[PDB]
Amino acid sequence: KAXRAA
Amino acid sequence: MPTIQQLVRKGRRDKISKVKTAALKGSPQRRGVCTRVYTTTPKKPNSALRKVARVKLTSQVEVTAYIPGEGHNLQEHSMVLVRGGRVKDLPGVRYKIIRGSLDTQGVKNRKQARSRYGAKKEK
Amino acid sequence: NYLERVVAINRVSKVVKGGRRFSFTALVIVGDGNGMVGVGYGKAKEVPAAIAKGVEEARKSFFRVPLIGGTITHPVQGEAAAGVVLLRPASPGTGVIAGGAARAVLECAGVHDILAKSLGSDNAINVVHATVAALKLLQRPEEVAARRGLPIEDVAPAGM
Amino acid sequence: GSVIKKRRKRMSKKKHRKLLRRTRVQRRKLG
Amino acid sequence: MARYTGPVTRKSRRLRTDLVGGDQAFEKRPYPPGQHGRARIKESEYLLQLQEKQKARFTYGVMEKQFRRYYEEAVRQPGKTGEELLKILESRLDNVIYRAGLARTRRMARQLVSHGHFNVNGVHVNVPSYRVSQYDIVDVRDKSLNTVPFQIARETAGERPIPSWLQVVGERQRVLIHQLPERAQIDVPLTEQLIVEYYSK
Amino acid sequence: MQKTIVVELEDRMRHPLYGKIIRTTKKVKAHDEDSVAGIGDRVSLMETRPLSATKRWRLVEILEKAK
Amino acid sequence: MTDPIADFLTRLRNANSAYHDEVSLPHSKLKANIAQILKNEGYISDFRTEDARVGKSLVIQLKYGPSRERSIAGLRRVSKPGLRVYAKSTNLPRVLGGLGVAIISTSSGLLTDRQAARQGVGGEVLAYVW
RNA sequence: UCGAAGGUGGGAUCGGCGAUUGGGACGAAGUCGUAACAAGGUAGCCGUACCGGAAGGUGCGGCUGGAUC
RNA sequence: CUGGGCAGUAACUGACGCUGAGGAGCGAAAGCGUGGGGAGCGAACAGGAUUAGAUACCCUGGUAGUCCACGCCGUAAACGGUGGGUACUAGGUGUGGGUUUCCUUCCUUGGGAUCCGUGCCGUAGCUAACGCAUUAAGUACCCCGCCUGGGGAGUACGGCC
RNA sequence: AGAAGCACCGGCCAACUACGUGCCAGCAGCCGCGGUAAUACGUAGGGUGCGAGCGUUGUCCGGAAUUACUGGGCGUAAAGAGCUCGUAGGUGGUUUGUCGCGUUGUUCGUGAAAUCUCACGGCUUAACUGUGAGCGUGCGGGCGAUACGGGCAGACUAGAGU
RNA sequence: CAGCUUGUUGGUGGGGUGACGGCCUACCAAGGCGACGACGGGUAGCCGGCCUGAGAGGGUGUCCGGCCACACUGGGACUGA
Repeated sequence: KAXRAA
Repeated sequence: MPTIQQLVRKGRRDKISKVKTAALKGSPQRRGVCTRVYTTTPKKPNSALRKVARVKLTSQVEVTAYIPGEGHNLQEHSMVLVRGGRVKDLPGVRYKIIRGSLDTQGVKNRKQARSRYGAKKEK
Repeated sequence: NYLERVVAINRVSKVVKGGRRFSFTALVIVGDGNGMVGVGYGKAKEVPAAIAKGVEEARKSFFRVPLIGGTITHPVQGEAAAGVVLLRPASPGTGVIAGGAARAVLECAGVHDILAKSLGSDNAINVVHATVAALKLLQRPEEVAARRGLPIEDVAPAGM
Repeated sequence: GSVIKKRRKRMSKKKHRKLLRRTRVQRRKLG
Repeated sequence: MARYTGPVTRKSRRLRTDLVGGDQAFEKRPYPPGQHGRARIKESEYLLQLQEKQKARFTYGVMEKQFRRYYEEAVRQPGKTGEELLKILESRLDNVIYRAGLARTRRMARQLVSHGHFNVNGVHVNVPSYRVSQYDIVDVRDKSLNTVPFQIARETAGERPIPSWLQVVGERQRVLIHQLPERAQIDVPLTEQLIVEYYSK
Repeated sequence: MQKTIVVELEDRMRHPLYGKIIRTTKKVKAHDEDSVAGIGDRVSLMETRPLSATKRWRLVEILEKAK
Repeated sequence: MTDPIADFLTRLRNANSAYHDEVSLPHSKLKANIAQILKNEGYISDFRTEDARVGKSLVIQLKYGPSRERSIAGLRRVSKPGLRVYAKSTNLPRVLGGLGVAIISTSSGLLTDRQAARQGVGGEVLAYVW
């Protein structure tokens, strides 16, 4: 996937 | 403003340029405890990992310092000598450490720019 | 025949439905070393063609400077439509100081004693135009004698 | 257009006012 | 704060002119300073003016830090600053000896002076940079006799025309300066104004 | 104030840089043993030894009396 | 309404810009004396001390004639009613060396820069003629 | 008499901690909408009041940095 | 009932002028208090339609409100996006008010002069350009006011209302 | 014989060819480079600059006319208070004569020395020191004029007002 | 930070002081400062001068030199020119 946004 | 009489009524003052550091009253360089080594990602148009650490200075303040050169010998300790500089790609980065000073060793196998990265003459 | 000085080239673009039309142009100036200085801009797809056109424009337009030896009469405020350049004789001078490409103009003029500085816009083109304006605002003592009688009586121990 | 200069302030005041209509009461009045 | 101490071809070709020469009139080579020097090069006022400053620097063999001191002095003085620079440089001891032709090279002239071969009015000086005024007579060191570069040097003195502002006795080589050292009026192989402007930016 | 008169000291000085001439207004204590002046009158004052809180000024001359 | 010198001079600036014939203005002491000085310099043409009805008047002739070229470059007033500027005899204006004649009011009266230098006396620097 | 240091007691002022809480900023591809730029599909805007989860919408009045004309 | 302004006259004073921080006052619509009124309209609201969805448009009906008496808040393109005053500089064309000349009836109530105000086009000049241009965004003085990268923010802490 | 190193090298900004490398590693003061052919990363070599100093960081000034007296702006670029009034303060027409406060000119004192400029001279030169002059922008006192400003006394009138 | 000020403001008298002096002090009067920034907060030894800058100005005031204050903290006094 993600961690940031996405 | 104009109107000399207005200038006497009210004096003048320039745009205050901010103090660019909290390095112990802006003293050139300071000793850091050197903790919390992370290798974080800069802004989108960079595609790289850059070595930093959240270290504590003599002011009792946690700051983000850049780790120049390839490699390192740090384990969230081994105090560092911190100096100025910027990156612009790493929001929060405001300081740098000197490789090859106080604890940390210099950068190995570097031949150019011996005066930096803790590098030395072949001796 | 004349000295050549060249201002930093720029690049323009006329956009079309199918993209761009890059074209080059660079302001060029020339001078005989005696103030008879020509200015031409030109423009073309070819760098040399625009250049030659500029040379031709310069040859089509020169101004004769009221120089004294190698310098000017009085200080002048080269206020153009855009640019602003103020400068003074610097009666000793013993050198030529001005900003970028103004100096080139001065070298085409053949002067040796100027203290000048550019203010306002740094867009070199209008900087030049301001310089030109200043020069056209210059005037000789004997031309002042046309404005007012009794010549000679001024403040100029040198002259020559 | 020049309208852009006005929109940021439009939105800013809007969130301010909205934030306070959400608390015109002891949620804010007590402080 | 010390002597260049190296090959001349690296700078004479870099500046695209034989600054001095020596035993050879010039290397009889082209105009590519080094490896890729044969390619054309784009110009700048900084490049150009810099090169001219280097021409004086190596022509006289003085380092920058001292040169700027002389520059300061020239600026302080009235008259054309470039001309003032050259005249100041002409008061240099090694310069008047070189112009007297008492050594194969300027480097040789400075070595001799630096080792005291040419004393002054009453002092065994060893300073290349000593300012030599009017009536500031060079005394040839007595110990320098029975050696080469004063007798053979005298015999070969014709290679450097004596500057018109001074008279060398030859018999005693009493470099006697009569007038001020107006080298600006004679044998100027480079520019001065570009240097004057250069140190202003 | 009983044997002392408040007087407006009028003066004038330029700003160090801008140079604009502006007037300066100070207050003084015209101590004197006999008040012989009203209000608005021009009076000549002179410096002497301190007497009370600074009390340097003294009443000397009455001139250009008020309407 | 104030600063008569500004109207005095700026009316000239309009006339110079437009190449009109002459400028008519209310008469006053300083206006007349200054006009005479400028005439002495030769920047202006002749001028008249007329007197219409309500008070006196002045008429200053525009100086030109070699060509459409006027003989008057322009001007600027430097002592403003609020910024009075006075100078000492040894730091006097050196505006357009010689050319930029400033009119100075000294203990003796109105005069030129050179005359002021010769007398060695300062005073108020009213305005510049270019 | 004066009067330190100290004590009692209450106030002022500055600062730090503070669960929790709101907002702000930033961050390759996050999730539901698609208001704005064309008349941007209901023309947009300023101020004002109400409503909705959001862009926002709505009403009185105002301007053109606005259709057609 | 009552304010203000303009032209002509030049009877009177004889610089008593201009600006104006801080301060005082007036200040659309919306909104708020108390009380009246309440046709129509019409936020909210409800329902129907539309839409994948539509707490929006569309339609129906419809509260507050709009209105009046007395009070508060004192905001907005409260905009000519142009502080006030003063003097000066190509013209022309239209218009409003008033005075006065030639044609003095050629009736025309024309043309012309003059003072204010108004809208247009336009010389110079200015302006980054757009544009302004005798109502200047030109020449030039005085006074006041305001900024000094965008955001964070005209918000927070504080204080006044 | 017995004593040369350091920094940099895409542009800005003198200062480059290749190797290795292959959005990774890693460099960077701003723009920024590296996604298998990097003149911007690591290395060699080449060159440039300075030179027993050379580079980095930090700090102040300038460069910045981006607080603008000299020397900037406010039609749309951020900026003209919503408008008016009016206090303090600012400012204030023609003019006689006056005071000479301001200003100007002169003169005395003052403004220490060292430091700074200039010119000489001395340490083998330089730095440095030394001599002398200048500078010491500036105050008071005294001395003349009175232009302009200002104050007082007063007048005219167009300003403004009635 | 806009209201600060009863030893404050002024006088008389007296003392005291090297000395004029609400310095002190008995009595009497009710003033005084302040938006041409009171009271208060923050920051700081000052200057000749150092550095910058074309200069106007800015920054700084470290050595040297002059001046002022302090001497573990606070307070008071003697001797004494």
